[PDB]
Amino acid sequence: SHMFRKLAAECFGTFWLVFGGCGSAVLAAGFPELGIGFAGVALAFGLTVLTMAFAVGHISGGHFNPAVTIGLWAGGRFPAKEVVGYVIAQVVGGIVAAALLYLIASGKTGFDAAASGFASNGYGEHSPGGYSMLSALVVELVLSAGFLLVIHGATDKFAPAGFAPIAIGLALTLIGLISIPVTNFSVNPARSTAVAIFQGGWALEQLWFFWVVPIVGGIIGGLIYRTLLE
Amino acid sequence: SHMFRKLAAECFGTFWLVFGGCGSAVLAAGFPELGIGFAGVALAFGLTVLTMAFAVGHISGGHFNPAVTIGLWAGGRFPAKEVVGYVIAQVVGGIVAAALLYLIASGKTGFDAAASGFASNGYGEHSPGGYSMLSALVVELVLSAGFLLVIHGATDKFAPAGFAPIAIGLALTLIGLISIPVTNFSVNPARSTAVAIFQGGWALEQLWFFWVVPIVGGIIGGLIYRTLLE
Amino acid sequence: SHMFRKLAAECFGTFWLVFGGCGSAVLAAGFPELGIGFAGVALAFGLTVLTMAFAVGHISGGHFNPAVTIGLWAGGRFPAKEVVGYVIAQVVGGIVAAALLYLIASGKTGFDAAASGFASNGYGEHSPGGYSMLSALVVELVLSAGFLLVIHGATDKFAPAGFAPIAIGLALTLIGLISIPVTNFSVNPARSTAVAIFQGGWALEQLWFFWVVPIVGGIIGGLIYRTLLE
Amino acid sequence: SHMFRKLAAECFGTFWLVFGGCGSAVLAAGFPELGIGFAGVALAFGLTVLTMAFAVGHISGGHFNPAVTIGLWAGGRFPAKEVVGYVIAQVVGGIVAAALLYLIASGKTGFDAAASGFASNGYGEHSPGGYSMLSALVVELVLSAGFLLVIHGATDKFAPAGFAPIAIGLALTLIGLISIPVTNFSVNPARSTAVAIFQGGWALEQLWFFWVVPIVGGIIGGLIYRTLLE
Ligand SMILES: CCCCCCCCO[C@@H]1O[C@H](CO)[C@@H](O)[C@H](O)[C@H]1O
Ligand SMILES: CCCCCCCCO[C@@H]1O[C@H](CO)[C@@H](O)[C@H](O)[C@H]1O
Ligand SMILES: CCCCCCCCO[C@@H]1O[C@H](CO)[C@@H](O)[C@H](O)[C@H]1O
Ligand SMILES: CCCCCCCCO[C@@H]1O[C@H](CO)[C@@H](O)[C@H](O)[C@H]1O
Ligand SMILES: CCCCCCCCO[C@@H]1O[C@H](CO)[C@@H](O)[C@H](O)[C@H]1O
Ligand SMILES: CCCCCCCCO[C@@H]1O[C@H](CO)[C@@H](O)[C@H](O)[C@H]1O
Ligand SMILES: CCCCCCCCO[C@@H]1O[C@H](CO)[C@@H](O)[C@H](O)[C@H]1O
Ligand SMILES: CCCCCCCCO[C@@H]1O[C@H](CO)[C@@H](O)[C@H](O)[C@H]1O
Ligand SMILES: CCCCCCCCO[C@@H]1O[C@H](CO)[C@@H](O)[C@H](O)[C@H]1O
Ligand SMILES: CCCCCCCCO[C@@H]1O[C@H](CO)[C@@H](O)[C@H](O)[C@H]1O
Ligand SMILES: CCCCCCCCO[C@@H]1O[C@H](CO)[C@@H](O)[C@H](O)[C@H]1O
Ligand SMILES: CCCCCCCCO[C@@H]1O[C@H](CO)[C@@H](O)[C@H](O)[C@H]1O
Repeated sequence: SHMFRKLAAECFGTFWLVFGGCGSAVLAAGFPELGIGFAGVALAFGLTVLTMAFAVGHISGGHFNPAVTIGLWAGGRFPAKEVVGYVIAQVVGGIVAAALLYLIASGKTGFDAAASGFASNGYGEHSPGGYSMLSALVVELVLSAGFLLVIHGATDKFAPAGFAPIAIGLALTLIGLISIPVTNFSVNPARSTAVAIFQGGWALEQLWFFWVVPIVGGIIGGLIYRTLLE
Repeated sequence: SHMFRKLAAECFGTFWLVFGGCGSAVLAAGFPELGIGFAGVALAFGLTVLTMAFAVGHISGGHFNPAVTIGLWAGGRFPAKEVVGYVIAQVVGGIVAAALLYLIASGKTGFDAAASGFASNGYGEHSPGGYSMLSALVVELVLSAGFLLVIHGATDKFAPAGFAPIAIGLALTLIGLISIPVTNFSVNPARSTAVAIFQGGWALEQLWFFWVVPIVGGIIGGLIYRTLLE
Repeated sequence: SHMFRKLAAECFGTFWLVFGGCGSAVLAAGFPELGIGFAGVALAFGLTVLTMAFAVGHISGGHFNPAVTIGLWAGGRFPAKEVVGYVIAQVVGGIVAAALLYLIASGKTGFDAAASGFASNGYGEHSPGGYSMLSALVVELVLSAGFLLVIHGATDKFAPAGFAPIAIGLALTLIGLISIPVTNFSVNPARSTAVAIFQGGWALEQLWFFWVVPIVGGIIGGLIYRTLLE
Repeated sequence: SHMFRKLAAECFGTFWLVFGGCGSAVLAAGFPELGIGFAGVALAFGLTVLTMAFAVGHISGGHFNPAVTIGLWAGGRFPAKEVVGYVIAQVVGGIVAAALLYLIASGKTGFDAAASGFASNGYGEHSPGGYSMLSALVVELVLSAGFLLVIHGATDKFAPAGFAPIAIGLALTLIGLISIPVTNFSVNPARSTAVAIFQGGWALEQLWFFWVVPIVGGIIGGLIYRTLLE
């Protein structure tokens, strides 16, 4: 390969994840009477990873998420020296998606990124269901770890080949089905950053949480698989 | 093979796509209280491609969509000389499905293709959610491109064999989960043409949009995979 | 094998299909506020076939449906001399499921098989959405044929191995997403017979329709694949 | 392997099953207007098994359920001498998940495990839909058996390799789509025990039912496959 091809793969991948997951949230989740709800948004997120893990996993590894890249580092599956590049690529790709999404959302009368939240992640006063900071920590930490345990397990040498995109993408949908009401569903700092920039207020103030927690969580997940299961 | 067998495969395939996707929209999406919604219609579309990509992909390649055929051309995966045949086959198959659908829908009191839209694609005044022409362009262009990037990636030499119908069909569902509110969900000019003919007014007047945009989009998608990822 | 093992497989399979599909309809579809709707029932039907096609397909072929058995006969994939046995096994298995379902449904105050329809298939006055006999014919005929075209295609020599239960089971879900409002969703005479016996009135009077149409449809589907695609 | 690695795999697996299935029920099922419903909870349960069967099935066998372990024993697929260890591991993992879930749920004003039921399984007066003890028996018994018949079938020597997590996990979703209204959906004594401890009243009093029935059911399922199908 070239590192170029993979960075491009991680960029387009993460663009897809934010464009489709958050796009479904901003455009479709709450459409009157026929809209897709939390379940639909959780399905869309998972499908973005399933579809691009099959399309470009064989190029980059198909992370699309800085907590994945860093957790694969910690699990001994990914070299330290490529981490930063992946993370930049992921972040940039997400930003470009959020931008196009914002443009799309603006073509409907009454749109307002700041007031609606633009699908940004938050806790306490900004949890969709009114959950505390501690509820948000526990849920992003466990779900992050489990996501990474699934990613390690499903790509294990002895895991039957080819199925990983289904396991990994459906694991993200599951995570969505649990967590939207607590944090508006992250486990991914590039996904949180992308839309926080356009929400423009509280989302930027809590954004640090959705860097630290999902990463510590993904590190833990990696360490669990490597030291206890592999 | 014979070119006959494949054209038949592309025809039946596209018939299935319109009969099931648009059929679910016209018959089931809005059924009171128990109807399937946008999420259900997005699932049905994706399943039509998943199921016929597994059934007849090994015959024709399983495009079922003129933007797919033309994007595979641009991506260097499909010969120029078979394009037109595929596109005619796709269009004809879709028309026959729309016709049977119209017959089916007419067996219920109060049906009216023109007033309900017969699941036709539109923008501005005819976007289901009131989105502008520019919102519609950006969304059909990005989603078209991404669809084709997924189709190229998932059928890459190095993509694990056999899984492509799942990636491709679920990618279409994802696209549905995002876009119904903006354009009533196209990325497919045969799907747009099929029902526009029976809607019979505005749908025919905007039909040109849902030829040009999804194609330019599918070309871009192909060019991205070929020049930057493959 | 023994013919015993396969008949048992076809019996348990069809029991599963009726117990889960119709069970989900009678127990869960319309539960206030949280019930699963037409989409949920369509998913359950498809999952019964996906799960038992993986569990016992390698024994019997995994038909679970007299229109499948007879359409595989017509498509040249299944010997005439085993048809009747399969069909009896399928019918018996469905009846035993309907019976247990009726017992389960009766443990809730107010249950009434005859008035609710017990998820029976009907047309005209007994179509859930008020569709005519002709709308019901066209929809059961097309969907039956397509189901059988998918079953033939997905189990073709050149179809990648192992995936057929996913294609076939998801094809049934798709069929459910389209057709519930027209006929309450059949494409399967054992599924129609099972519950008609407990509905006990109109369902028995229209039951003949849901033998003839799905079969003619499944025959057509088989003939299409064999003569035009294979 | 080490028995350690597998017990860890069964523990984390079952933790995932309770954290995600019951978590989705307690956090997301009934969220106003956008919540995921019974269908969403049934999807989440199934996805927990699909995702961890792919991640750790190759280590432990991926049971995550004492009725699975004991039914595989009865079906001649799993040695008597490892049963108890698995069952303890499963139970412990579920308890730790219920505990974290309770902590998470408590960060929202008005939460109350005892009054809401904390997603506990019950019958009669504690069936979500008002079903009798007999309705609950028949449904947990049939669904348990079928679950185990699917698990045996899908992991049969002659079942195509690698697909079992999809069959098994989707079988659990199906089971969820049928049974929530009757028993709040068990077929798993560790899943019932986990949350009963935090519900703290009636759930503990009926907990015995959701040990005995799912086990007798899973034994029957195993015996059916071994003696009649294999
Ligand atoms: C990988 C490159 C992106 C790094 C993520 C940026 C983390 C943002 O951190 C945020 O920014 C502000 C800093 O003054 C604080 O006010 C906020 O409370 C905090 O959320
Ligand atoms: C990779 C890009 C990361 C961007 C992180 C920027 C952190 C923004 O920080 C935010 O700045 C805003 C005004 O400029 C204010 O509304 C907030 O109070 C402040 O926390
Ligand atoms: C990687 C992005 C920054 C992570 C720093 C870890 C510790 C930060 O700690 C937090 O920083 C917040 C934002 O400024 C403060 O508002 C909080 O009081 C503080 O607890
Ligand atoms: C592949 C064969 C089908 C070609 C697609 C036809 C494109 C239709 O183009 C349409 O038709 C009219 C032309 O006068 C215009 O009035 C409409 O505004 C335009 O949508
Ligand atoms: C492959 C078949 C493509 C059919 C495209 C036909 C373009 C139709 O064009 C339409 O004709 C209608 C009346 O005849 C009018 O209602 C519209 O104003 C006009 O744009
Ligand atoms: C392939 C089908 C036609 C594509 C032509 C590309 C440029 C068309 O351009 C458009 O044509 C519309 C329909 O007539 C006009 O109404 C619009 O003003 C015009 O912008
Ligand atoms: C495979 C064995 C089962 C055969 C299916 C039975 C078809 C039932 O046929 C039915 O029965 C009655 C016959 O007098 C008629 O009154 C009904 O209108 C007709 O639906
Ligand atoms: C395999 C079993 C098939 C059973 C088909 C039986 C056909 C029943 O036929 C029905 O009998 C009922 C009363 O007995 C009446 O309500 C109906 O008018 C009559 O059509
Ligand atoms: C396989 C089950 C019977 C199929 C017979 C095919 C032709 C039946 O024909 C139909 O029979 C109905 C039921 O008696 C009558 O009520 C209808 O008038 C008649 O059209
Ligand atoms: C594998 C280790 C856990 C065993 C499961 C415990 C079964 C609980 O059994 C319960 O406990 C009480 C006993 O006095 C009774 O009052 C309850 O009615 C009964 O549900
Ligand atoms: C593996 C752990 C299994 C725990 C099973 C414990 C059985 C509890 O039993 C319950 O005790 C409660 C008060 O302590 C009472 O509310 C109930 O009446 C009683 O049945
Ligand atoms: C494995 C957990 C205990 C299973 C014992 C099987 C028979 C129990 O039997 C039941 O025990 C209940 C709980 O105490 C009583 O309340 C019921 O009356 C009794 O029928």
